[PDB]
Amino acid sequence: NVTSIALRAETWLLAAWHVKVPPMWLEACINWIQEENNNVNLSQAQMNKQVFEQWLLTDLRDLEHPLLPDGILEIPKGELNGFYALQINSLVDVSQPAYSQIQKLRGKNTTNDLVTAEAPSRMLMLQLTDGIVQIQGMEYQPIPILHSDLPPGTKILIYGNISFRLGVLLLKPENVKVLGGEVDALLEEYAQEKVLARLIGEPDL
Amino acid sequence: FSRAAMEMALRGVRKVLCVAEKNDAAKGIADLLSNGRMRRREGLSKFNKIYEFDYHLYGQNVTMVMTSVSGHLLAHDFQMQFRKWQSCNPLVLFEAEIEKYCPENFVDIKKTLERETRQCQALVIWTDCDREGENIGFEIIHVCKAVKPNLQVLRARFSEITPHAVRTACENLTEPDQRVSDAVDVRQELDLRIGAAFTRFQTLRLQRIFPEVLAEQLISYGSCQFPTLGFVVERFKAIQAFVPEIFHRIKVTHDHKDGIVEFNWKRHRLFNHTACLVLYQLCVEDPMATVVEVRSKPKSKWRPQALDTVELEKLASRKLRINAKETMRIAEKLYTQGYISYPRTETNIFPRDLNLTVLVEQQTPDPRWGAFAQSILERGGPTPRNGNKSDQAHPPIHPTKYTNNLQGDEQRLYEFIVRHFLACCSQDAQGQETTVEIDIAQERFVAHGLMILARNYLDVYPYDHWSDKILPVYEQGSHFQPSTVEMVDGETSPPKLLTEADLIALMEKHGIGTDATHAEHIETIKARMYVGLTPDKRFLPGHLGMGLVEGYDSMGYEMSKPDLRAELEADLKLICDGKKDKFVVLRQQVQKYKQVFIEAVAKAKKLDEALAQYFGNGT
Ligand SMILES: [Mg+2]
Repeated sequence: NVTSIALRAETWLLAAWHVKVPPMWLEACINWIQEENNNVNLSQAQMNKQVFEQWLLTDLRDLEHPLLPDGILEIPKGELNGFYALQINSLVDVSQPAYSQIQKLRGKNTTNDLVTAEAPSRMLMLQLTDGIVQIQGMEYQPIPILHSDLPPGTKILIYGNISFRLGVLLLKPENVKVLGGEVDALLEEYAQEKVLARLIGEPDL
Repeated sequence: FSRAAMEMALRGVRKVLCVAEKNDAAKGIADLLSNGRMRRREGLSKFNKIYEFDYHLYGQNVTMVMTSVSGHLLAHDFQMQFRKWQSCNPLVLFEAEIEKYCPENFVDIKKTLERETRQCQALVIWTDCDREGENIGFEIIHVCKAVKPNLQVLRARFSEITPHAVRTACENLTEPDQRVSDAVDVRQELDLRIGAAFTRFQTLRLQRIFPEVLAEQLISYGSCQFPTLGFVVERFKAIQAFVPEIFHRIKVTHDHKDGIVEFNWKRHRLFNHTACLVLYQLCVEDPMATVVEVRSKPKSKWRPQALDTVELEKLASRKLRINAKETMRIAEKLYTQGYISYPRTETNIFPRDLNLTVLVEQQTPDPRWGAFAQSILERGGPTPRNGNKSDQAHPPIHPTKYTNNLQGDEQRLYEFIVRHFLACCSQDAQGQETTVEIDIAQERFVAHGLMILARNYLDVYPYDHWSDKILPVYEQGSHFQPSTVEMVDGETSPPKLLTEADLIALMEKHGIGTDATHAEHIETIKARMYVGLTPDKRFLPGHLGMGLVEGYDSMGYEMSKPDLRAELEADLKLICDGKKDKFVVLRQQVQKYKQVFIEAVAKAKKLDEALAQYFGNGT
């Protein structure tokens, strides 16, 4: 019986990070943290931190806890209000060619390729999920906290008033907060090299 | 060294033997020093005449016996024993004894120099003032010193064949530079050893592997021609590998009485249809454009920088469509005839000694550029745009004398050199740049404008283009309806195949082809059929050219890279400055290339495998 600690952790998770978790995951999680730190009787402050760290490493797809409202993909245009602690599955810069990007990433030198005798703000396109519905997040205004090297499974808070169109959220810096974390299962498949290689038609992916 | 030292040295000199690089240089220099009073005489070579004339050298009245050679008097090769391909293993050519000899066709010239040395008390070298010219000078010294070992040897230094230059050369004779001659002997030796060893190795091997394809064909190797080919194959491969991508952009245009204004998206373009579609949909609903910022600042177009060999070779190809080999041939002809300064120089700084005001004045009789030349003089005088390089030997290539008697390409290159010189000595074009930023549904678009106020150097230099792009009047705060709001598609474009000027640029960047030798190496890969010119006219590699580069590059060591030749050429510059001796450079370069050779012989089957991709099976 860890249901007393679960309510206190649930209160804190929502209050501090607007993180919503199912009761069964939360109870299973507390029990594991108690087994891991068997020798001690942890404080609620330490428990809340360790629960949140486990959440940051959890695949929301495996959590089965809807956050984003129903039929958000069914509406052609609208506005979204409220706090959502979602997960980035994959991320790419659409302001730059993927071939140009993969070349730089692969560290190969293409200096002689742009030699001739004759004398652009970034836009990241985020693949966001609550674990049930998958939508897109666009860098409408420069959001410097986001970068292409963020690990797949990175948890981010999407809040405030956000205008959406054709399954794309028009995110401004005042609407984004990076929580951290990663998903091992996603690190493999949606690594920046693999994301870009797919956009230039490279096989075995 | 001093005037008293020279006068003392000259005492008792009656006949002075003078030797030029070619007969036309000898006829020209003799005509100017003698004031046409020279007396022609015949040498043992029908094409290399003797021009006798009385002259006064360092307070001594002498008879100047002005003759010439026909370029390099001596040929370098291995001994007879190693000369036959089947007489030795190509690897021994890295140590095989090398000798200098006079070819049968030049023996008449060698015998004329020897003949005249007997009647002459001093020798003055009048070969062109470059590395090859100093080496030719030392070939003339060796031949004459064989007759008279105590012969007084002097060197005339000049950058043009004009009465003042050749007269000053006589008042400022110097000692012949053995250091620059030695750097030529080192390059000549390395080119023979690396050239012979690698050529014999691949030609004999590939003739055995592909008999039907490469029968009696010569697969040559050059330490510089190989990285030159490498650039052409590297660019072709870049294009072959390039993946084009579809992009989308919002195009907003606004129609005006005498022209459509196109506002360019500040986001430029997006490689995602949904990302652009969403932003475009926002623009169709509320397309009312508001003038955010109407900014304007002075813009200027810079006049050309003082001309050096590389810029001449590149601009003659791009602007005049004359290839570097021809440009250098015409440029040498105009130099010899006295119309331009020595066209083999790295200098882009006009020396303080040089009177630019006279050189400009000299061009005022011309119907086309005469008025402009006068204009420079009226506006205070010449104000050249100098660079940062100086060889400390020659000034930038410039017109030394006015002529209107030139024809064909000779006229085209002279006209180019004159216009560039005047443009350089002129002012920069001055204009006014304007920009109008508009907002459509929080999306920013920008239209640009240009208004040239003073064309300046552009009035003499038509090879550069600047054009007015006059924008209509937009007030900061205005609101308007755009003509069209579109969502157009584009694609990324690959690089293009290299042009000659593009190839020279890459060679320059990587430090190969130095001492104005770019053309020679580009011509060799053209002639050996390793590269071919497209109708565009860009460099396309052939199957043998392609196969050799990817054959050696598959061996591990990146041989198509120009790093090893750049190091070789760097060492040659050190020999000239006396910063390194010729024996260490030779030992080091030979050890370096012998190693690369030994690794290539070990992995020789890689060459067969790379070419098999094109010629198929073969044993
Ligand atoms: Mg020469």
